[PDB]
Amino acid sequence: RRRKLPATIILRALNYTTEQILDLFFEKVIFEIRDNKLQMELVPERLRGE
Amino acid sequence: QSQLKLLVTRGKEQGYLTYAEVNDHLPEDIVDSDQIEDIIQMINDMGIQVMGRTTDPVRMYMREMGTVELLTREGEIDIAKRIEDGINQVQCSVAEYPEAITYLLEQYDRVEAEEARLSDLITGFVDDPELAREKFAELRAQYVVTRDTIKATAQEEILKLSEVFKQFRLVPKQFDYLVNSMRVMMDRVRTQERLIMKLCVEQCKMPKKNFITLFTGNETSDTWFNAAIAMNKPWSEKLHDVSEEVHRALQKLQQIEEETGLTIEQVKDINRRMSIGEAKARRAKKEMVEANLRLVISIAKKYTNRGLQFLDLIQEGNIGLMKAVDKFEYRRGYKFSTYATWWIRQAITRSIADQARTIRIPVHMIETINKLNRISRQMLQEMGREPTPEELAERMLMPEDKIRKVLKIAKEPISMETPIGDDEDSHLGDFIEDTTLELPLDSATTESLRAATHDVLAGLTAREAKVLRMRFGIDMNTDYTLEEVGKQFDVTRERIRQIEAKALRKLRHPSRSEVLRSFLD
Amino acid sequence: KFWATVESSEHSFEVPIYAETLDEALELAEWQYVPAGFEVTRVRPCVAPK
Repeated sequence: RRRKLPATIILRALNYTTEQILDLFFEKVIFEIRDNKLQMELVPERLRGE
Repeated sequence: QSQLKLLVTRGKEQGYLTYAEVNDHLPEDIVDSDQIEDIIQMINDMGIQVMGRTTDPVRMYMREMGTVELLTREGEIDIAKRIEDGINQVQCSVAEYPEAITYLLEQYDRVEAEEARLSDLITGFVDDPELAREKFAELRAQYVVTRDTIKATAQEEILKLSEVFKQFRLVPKQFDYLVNSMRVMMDRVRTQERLIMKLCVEQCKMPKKNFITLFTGNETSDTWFNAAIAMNKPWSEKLHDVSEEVHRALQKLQQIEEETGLTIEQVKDINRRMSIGEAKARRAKKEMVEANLRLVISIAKKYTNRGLQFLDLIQEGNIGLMKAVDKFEYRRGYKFSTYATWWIRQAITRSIADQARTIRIPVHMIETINKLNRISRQMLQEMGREPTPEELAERMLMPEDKIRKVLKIAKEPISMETPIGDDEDSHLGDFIEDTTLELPLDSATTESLRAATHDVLAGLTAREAKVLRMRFGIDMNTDYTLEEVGKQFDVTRERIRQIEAKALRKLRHPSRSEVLRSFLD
Repeated sequence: KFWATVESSEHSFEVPIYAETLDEALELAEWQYVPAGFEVTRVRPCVAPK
């Protein structure tokens, strides 16, 4: 019943760096600077609801 | 950057707060009744609750002692050195006081005269009754040699007087009384000094610069008085008005030079020196204790649950540490740690033995109980259930019938506010009946019996009634002896004793006796 | 002064808000109310015929 703490703490206490935490609950959108003025890898399902 | 949101945020994250905390933080515009009493309802709708310095001294003490720097192996020797330098100074200050020696001699005159014991006058000198009787005569001798030198050759013998007086270890109480006597004498000196002073500066109009000029070194003589006032000074001719008072009060001032056997100049010096020594001593010793304050806690952590609070333990233990600092000598080479440990532990145990009980029991009782508690351990599973109540003390060195009583009183009383069954407001003490009360029925029967016996006594003769009332406490205070009855009755002795038996017979028959008969239930 | 009507939770009530202007009273109300998760409904000026 104790005081409230940010959830990510319990992850860091499990020895997970910020990367690893972000590497779990979030997918990845890859950006490519190939040639110039970037580019984006696109999975067609991502475009839903936007 | 909101006050209200801060209040509610504390009251949300925590969730849970008290009236006072809410009163601490309130909107700038809310100071009044309905402006709070409703805000509570607001808050008690969501995140509901209503009811540095952390207070509890377990912290504050720990921090305050957490400041003090730990000593060093050599530093202990420094502090103890300061101690030695400090004390024996006041001891020498005592030895240089004539009345201090004379008092000892007189008290010893009271010892040999059987008006007091030895244990009260001495603990022994550097160490036997005969050896004492002689050494004391040595002291007296070194006194009587210096007593006649009062005529520049005396400063040589006063040394040896101090030497022989120092060889005595006095009972602490006596030493205390001596020091007290000295300082009190000094207070008298200050009484006379201040009395004389206020009759010049505070009244007679004269500077303290000029007043102390001829004061120091005489103060007894009239050199500063009769040879002064004629000096033609603005503060001179003003001294005629009070000239009676000072001169009258000077007598005691020069009387002190007799009683103490020291000029006013010397007294102040000796006692001031003693003050310096005492102050030095305590100044080092405290510093010794404060360094060792941790050890006390470390020890007290063992004795926690024995029925005394943590801080009580550490404080009594602190007293023990103080005793250790008082009785310790570094010259013995004994490590102060392992030494003081036993003292602190002793104070702790001895205190717990006392104040942890509602009904306080003697030490040997506590020990005797402890031994039984220990014996009952080994035979617990050894007997398959537990040793029979009449088998314990067989191994003990006592009549063995004690086990009952010892096991009885030892149990602490149960809290009278202890909740009983039903878990209601019903408490144990609420069910405690009053036995000592006299029930109303009986109290009525007593009144009726008073009236009845009175009526039965109204039936006898005046003298029979008088003598039967007198034989007992009937309608009178302090029932009188059969001789006293006669003393008030004129004719005395076997006479009265007859009438008694003559009354009882007349009241024995079931006519007069039938009324109060039923009281014999 | 100004009586600000605040409503939240299961019920509502009015609280005094001191200020030199109706608008200022509203701002001082919200600043001192909204952020706690309390809704600001109404703001009224204090009449009191004298």
